[PDB]
Amino acid sequence: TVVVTTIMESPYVMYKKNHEMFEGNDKYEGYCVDLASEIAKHIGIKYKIAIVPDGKYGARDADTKIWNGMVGELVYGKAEIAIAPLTITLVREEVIDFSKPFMSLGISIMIKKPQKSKPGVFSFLDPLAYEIWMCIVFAYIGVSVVLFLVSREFGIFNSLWFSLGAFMQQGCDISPRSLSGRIVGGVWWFFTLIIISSYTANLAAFLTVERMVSPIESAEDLAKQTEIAYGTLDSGSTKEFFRRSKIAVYEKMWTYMRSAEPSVFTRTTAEGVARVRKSKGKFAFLLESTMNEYIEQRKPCDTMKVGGNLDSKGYGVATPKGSSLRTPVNLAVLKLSEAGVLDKLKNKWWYDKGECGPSALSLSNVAGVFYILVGGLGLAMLVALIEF
Amino acid sequence: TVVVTTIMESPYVMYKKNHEMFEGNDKYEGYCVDLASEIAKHIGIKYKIAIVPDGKYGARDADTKIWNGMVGELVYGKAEIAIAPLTITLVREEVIDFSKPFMSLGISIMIKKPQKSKPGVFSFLDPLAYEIWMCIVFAYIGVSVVLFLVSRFNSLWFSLGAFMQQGCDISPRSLSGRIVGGVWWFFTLIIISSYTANLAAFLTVERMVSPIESAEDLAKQTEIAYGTLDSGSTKEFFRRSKIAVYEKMWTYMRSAEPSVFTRTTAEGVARVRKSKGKFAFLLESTMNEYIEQRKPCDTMKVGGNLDSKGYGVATPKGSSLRTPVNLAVLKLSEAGVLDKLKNKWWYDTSALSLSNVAGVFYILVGGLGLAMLVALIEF
Amino acid sequence: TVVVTTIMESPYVMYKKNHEMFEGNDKYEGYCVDLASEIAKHIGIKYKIAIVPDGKYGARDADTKIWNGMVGELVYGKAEIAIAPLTITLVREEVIDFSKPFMSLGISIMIKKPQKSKPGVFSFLDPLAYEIWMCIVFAYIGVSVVLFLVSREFGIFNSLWFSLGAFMQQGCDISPRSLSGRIVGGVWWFFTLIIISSYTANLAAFLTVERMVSPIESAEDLAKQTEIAYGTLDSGSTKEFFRRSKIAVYEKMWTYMRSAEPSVFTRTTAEGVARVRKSKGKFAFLLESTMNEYIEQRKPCDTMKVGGNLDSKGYGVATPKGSSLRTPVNLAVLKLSEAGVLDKLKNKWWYDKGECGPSALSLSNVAGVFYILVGGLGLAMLVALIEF
Amino acid sequence: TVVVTTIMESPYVMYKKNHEMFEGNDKYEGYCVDLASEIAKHIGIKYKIAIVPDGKYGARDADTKIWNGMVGELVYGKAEIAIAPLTITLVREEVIDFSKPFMSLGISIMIKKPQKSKPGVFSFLDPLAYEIWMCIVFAYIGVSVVLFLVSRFNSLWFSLGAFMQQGCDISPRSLSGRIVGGVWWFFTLIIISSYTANLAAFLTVERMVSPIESAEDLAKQTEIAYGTLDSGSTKEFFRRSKIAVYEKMWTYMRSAEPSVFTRTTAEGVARVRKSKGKFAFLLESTMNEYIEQRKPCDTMKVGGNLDSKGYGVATPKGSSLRTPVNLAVLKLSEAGVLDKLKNKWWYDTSALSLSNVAGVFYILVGGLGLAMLVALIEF
Ligand SMILES: NS(=O)(=O)c1cccc2c1c([N+](=O)[O-])cc1[nH]c(=O)c(=O)[nH]c12
Ligand SMILES: NS(=O)(=O)c1cccc2c1c([N+](=O)[O-])cc1[nH]c(=O)c(=O)[nH]c12
Ligand SMILES: NS(=O)(=O)c1cccc2c1c([N+](=O)[O-])cc1[nH]c(=O)c(=O)[nH]c12
Ligand SMILES: NS(=O)(=O)c1cccc2c1c([N+](=O)[O-])cc1[nH]c(=O)c(=O)[nH]c12
Repeated sequence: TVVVTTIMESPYVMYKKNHEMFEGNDKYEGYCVDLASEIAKHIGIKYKIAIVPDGKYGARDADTKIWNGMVGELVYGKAEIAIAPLTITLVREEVIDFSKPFMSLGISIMIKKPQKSKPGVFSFLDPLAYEIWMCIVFAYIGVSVVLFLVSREFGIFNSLWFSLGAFMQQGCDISPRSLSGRIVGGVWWFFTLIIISSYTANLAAFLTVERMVSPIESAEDLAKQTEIAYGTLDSGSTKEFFRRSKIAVYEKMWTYMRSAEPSVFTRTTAEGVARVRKSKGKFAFLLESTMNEYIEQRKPCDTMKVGGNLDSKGYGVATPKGSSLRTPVNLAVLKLSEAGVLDKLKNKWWYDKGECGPSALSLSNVAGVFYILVGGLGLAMLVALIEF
Repeated sequence: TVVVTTIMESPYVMYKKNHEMFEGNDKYEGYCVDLASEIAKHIGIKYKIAIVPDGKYGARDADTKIWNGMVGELVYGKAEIAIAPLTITLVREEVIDFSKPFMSLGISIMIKKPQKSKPGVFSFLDPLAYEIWMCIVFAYIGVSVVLFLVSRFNSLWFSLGAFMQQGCDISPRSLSGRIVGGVWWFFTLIIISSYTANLAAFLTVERMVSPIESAEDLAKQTEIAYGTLDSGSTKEFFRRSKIAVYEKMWTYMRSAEPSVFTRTTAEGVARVRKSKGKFAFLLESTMNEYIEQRKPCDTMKVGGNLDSKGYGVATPKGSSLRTPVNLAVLKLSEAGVLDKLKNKWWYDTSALSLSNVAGVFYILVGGLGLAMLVALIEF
Repeated sequence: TVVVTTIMESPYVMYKKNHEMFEGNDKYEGYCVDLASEIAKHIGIKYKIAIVPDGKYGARDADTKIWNGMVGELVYGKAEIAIAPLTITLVREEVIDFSKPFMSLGISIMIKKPQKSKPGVFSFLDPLAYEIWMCIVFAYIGVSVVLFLVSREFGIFNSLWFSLGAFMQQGCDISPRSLSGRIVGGVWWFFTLIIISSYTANLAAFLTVERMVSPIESAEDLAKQTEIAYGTLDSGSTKEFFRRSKIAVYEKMWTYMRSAEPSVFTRTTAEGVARVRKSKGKFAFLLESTMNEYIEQRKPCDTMKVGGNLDSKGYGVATPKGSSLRTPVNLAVLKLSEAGVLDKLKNKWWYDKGECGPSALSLSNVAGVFYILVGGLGLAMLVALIEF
Repeated sequence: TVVVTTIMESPYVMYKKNHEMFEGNDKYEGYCVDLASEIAKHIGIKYKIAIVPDGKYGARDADTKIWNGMVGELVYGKAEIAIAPLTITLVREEVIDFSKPFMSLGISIMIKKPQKSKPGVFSFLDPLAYEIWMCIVFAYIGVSVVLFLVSRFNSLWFSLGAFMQQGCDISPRSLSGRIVGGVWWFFTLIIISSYTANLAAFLTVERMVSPIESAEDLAKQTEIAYGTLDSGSTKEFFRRSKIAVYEKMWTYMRSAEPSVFTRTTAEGVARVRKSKGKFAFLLESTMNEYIEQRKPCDTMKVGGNLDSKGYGVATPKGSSLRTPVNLAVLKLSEAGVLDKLKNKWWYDTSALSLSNVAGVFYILVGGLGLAMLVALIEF
């Protein structure tokens, strides 16, 4: 029975919910658990699923050169095949034989979802700072009274009506027919015109800039701006990609990361994911494309994928140099890719089994006006009854 | 000397402008030629560049079972190392040994860059969501009712004038009825400013959003016809597909007249443009990007790669250079050479017309025409 | 008498206006003609000004390696010193001895001056295409007449007044008091509101974009956009700077130039200068900083300098390897730079002798309204007299 | 081994973060160290890096006539090749032989990046040029006169209301007088829209223009005090200057109390910031750019280089490496190395408050206060 060496990394492999009830190769489920099954079916090789005792993908001990993880299991002749998300890299392929890629991974940017749906009820006041709304109400009462004094028709219940009507630019009523009174109206009209023009102009400024801001969609975008903090992992090739790169865009990124504080290199991948979710659109974690898609397709469904692939990588099946099954596996992997079976399994374990299946002004943006209108009309009805 | 073989498929291989003066391997320029140098320099091997005579990539002629094109040259000893954009397939792999993919491609969607959209009839409502417009009418009725109800203790005419920044017909004198007027005067002010301001962003900033944004979207929309190649790998990929998305595409294409399957690539690249964006092409992700960055630069790309393929260097069974070459490819990929070459060779207001606001002239004409009927009805 | 070899390139050297009347070293004038004089004064070496018979700065014959121009004169022992704008380059300094730079030149971008001062009289109509102004006048007459028909107070001389007043949003007059008539007013008011709001919104779009456009001020700016066509000269180091460069910004520029058509490499420097002047802000010639400043400081005074120096170069005095005057000249050049004499001469020949010594809305931008207002009031006066 | 000498003037030389672990030439990082490598590799020479003990650049002590600092080390055989930002001067050149300038610098102007400007009292007039505002008043008088003149065949009140998008007091019924009203109603409409639209661009787009834009400008303006160094080359450059621009600067500084000449560089870099932009520093064009790209990144640069200087590598008289080094410098300059190193080590809306519109509240308060007097005068 061929000994398989796979790694416990969702969704590729993950123990079943009620796994204690099961035994053997049936206790495990995951993308890899279907890939190995399908490959066996074609070739015809009994496969006993075994788990990497340690939990490392593979990296020769810097001190003793000893191979670790499943890469070590293969070379040391303890596992005849390796079905896992094992990247095709020199060091690895220098000791083992890799199958043609089954999933072209790459680098991708993770950010939080827009979630920009909190238009406060009183959002029609943002252009003009409340301190001016406190200075208008006073000025209005301050102006209305002066129009009464200098005119003693223009009583104290009609002056408030003229001043209020003049400010809203829909007022005719009765015009001041005294030179002294007309002075008050003229300055109030000039005061009215500036405020209305200022409010209209400033409001357009708020909307256009919010319409011009765009989310990051490329590597240049993430680097040209330093507002969002973009970090990777301390270990792994997620950062090495830049420690020996040559493209200007990448070179700049490395500089920012190695300088910005605190440590952008999160201790673990799980930390980076949480950081983005708990930063309100201020941290952009960098992780492999495959795992990036998985995270976005699970609850709380707040992360997202932007752009494409900065680099080009690929996974594959692994076998020791000189295995009796180097051609059969390679042909079977190609046969699955042509038949679309890899896309079927990818869809199943990423979307089908994903808990989450899939410019204009809204009423909320102007909710404050519609509320002070229903309440205002409600105040009137009371008055009409109280006077009655 | 090693007789390398490739194909004159731009931008992978092309003839240098001054091809007549140049001699030897220097006569040809492209991505493959640069890639060839990177490999040779690594393995220290003298290599001569040749071109396949029939220009075919490789397809076994079942009638004769003789491999044609580049794949044929390799299996019959007439070639050496095909450094060409040859896709990795099962049938090819049975006769030749490929290398680890230098670059990865996938079927894509090819459409013309979105040109200025035709202004819809009622395009003068965009600043405020159509929902709001309904609530504005509902609020107009609300206030108009209150005015009458309060007064009993011309209302519609007053409210209509106040909303549209016009003069006031009358002036309420009661406290009960002045509150109703003041609030509405304010409500409309915010609206008028909200419409005017938002309408400015719509004109200042342009977006020209593309209709098709992914694969699924394209399939559903029937207006935008999508055609592949009559003999390309794409057509086969769909025929043998069972993913509902691609399934529906087959059905559509099977009964899509006039025939959408362009004979060659040239035909498709032209047809797409001359169709004003009503036609879409499904080709590889490499030639698509090249065209988008090739004059007149009028086509675009939308949607993720439907299926994953891979271009690879091929070697005859048992070639002594199989491992040297493979390892050299991987070295370039980690060093960024495979990407430096690819990026280099591939990538390196308005006055408002009548159409934008036409809608209101239809309302006006209608209004000033319906008005007449009312007089006829009355008298 | 020390033989000097200078080049006829303004303003460094240029024959006097009435030069035929003069002879000897007094016939020539220019920046270099003062530099050589000042150096002599300090050292004390009789200098006979001689002109390079050919007219080439210096470049060994690709076929015969023979040195040409003043660089050839020095090596071949025909000139003891070379006072000229001779750049300090390897090839040259490998055969002759250069003095410490007297003028730090570099690369610079030449463009035409803004000259954006042509606001047509009728510029208040740009936001709304004339075709809509033709559709408003008709609609106005079309609406005014319908208000008359359905109401037969609202005659034919008062309906034109109400319709005109309603459109300008300053009208009260008399309100339609018939349900049939009120329908006409309501739609006209809705028609009025949209046009005014559309005009105000669209006008803001024109101004903000014209306020956001900015002239090129760096090398990235010129490359990121392909609207302006930037070219150099076919010969000279003005283009070589990029044929072997390594900076991304520069590498991109070379690509554009070698591809864009027609030939961006102007036959001569004079062609490039004329091209910019005769392209309406569409050609950006690239030339040395020193000559760039000179051109901008001469009639018709239309070119300009933007940005700084993409590279770093330097001129100097030249002498043959082993000249009896290598230290005296070098010390004298440094003595002039400290004393500010070089800046004095630079100012004199670039600015002092330069024929050219050195956001808001203007009345022109709204000139059409003020004209149709004076004429309109002039029409009224006629009517008032004709009726009288 | 060659004992190279330099100076710990950042960014030219600095200690690597992990200096304690590193040994030898690797302990120091900077521009000079990178430049040293480029030269050594070219000339194939083993070089050891040393630091000048007293940190001085070089100034002859007239009392003893002994050269100090880096220049002293060279002339006294205790050093070799000073690859340092040593400026080329006449006195230095008499004892040491420099190289062709690797990089060129010049005196500059150092100011704090322009922060949001305080809103002027009458900042509500910016959209329309102050000229227009005058002609608007002139046009108001023009029409008001015509109305009376025409009618004779309240005028000021009508015109004032019409201009400020308010209601109409009356309605002229004569053709003679209706023309006068219609044109003004139109004129104001264009103005109101022109003000509202232009005011939007002023808020949307921000410019934050810097007060000082060149040398001449700085000299004239007295508010923005400009100070140099108490012992730096700059101070000497001005003292011996006769260009009117710099002349005036000397006069100002000679009687500029409190003393503007900052003792060190650090003091100037701080003083400039803590002065909220009222103080300006005149330093070199190299340290200025470094600070602008150094945290907290709050300073800026304005104006062209007042005078031209040059940093150069120095050699003792008759050094056998004088020509090798010089030629190596020129090679780097043409190859772009001198610039690659320099660029790398150096460079690598809002809600309107009351202040913006305050002016109108002063007009209003004034108007509603002047109005009262008129009543007192009348009665
Ligand atoms: N899960 S992960 O967080 O994205 C992730 C992070 C870091 C390294 C990974 C890795 C994954 N992976 O995708 O499972 C596979 C993989 N394969 C290799 O061969 C290797 O060397 N490193 C990795
Ligand atoms: N250029 S194309 O129009 O998109 C295109 C269209 C159709 C078939 C192609 C093809 C390209 N290509 O891109 O390089 C390569 C390629 N290679 C093979 O081996 C093969 O069988 N068919 C093809
Ligand atoms: N005048 S120019 O049109 O700008 C100009 C154009 C082309 C080459 C120039 C050059 C100038 N120059 O500035 O006088 C000096 C100079 N010096 C050299 O040593 C050399 O090789 N080439 C040149
Ligand atoms: N860093 S600084 O604050 O602008 C500065 C201020 C003052 C003197 C400096 C100087 C620098 N510098 O820039 O490198 C170099 C330098 N070199 C000399 O030889 C000399 O005498 N004085 C100086």
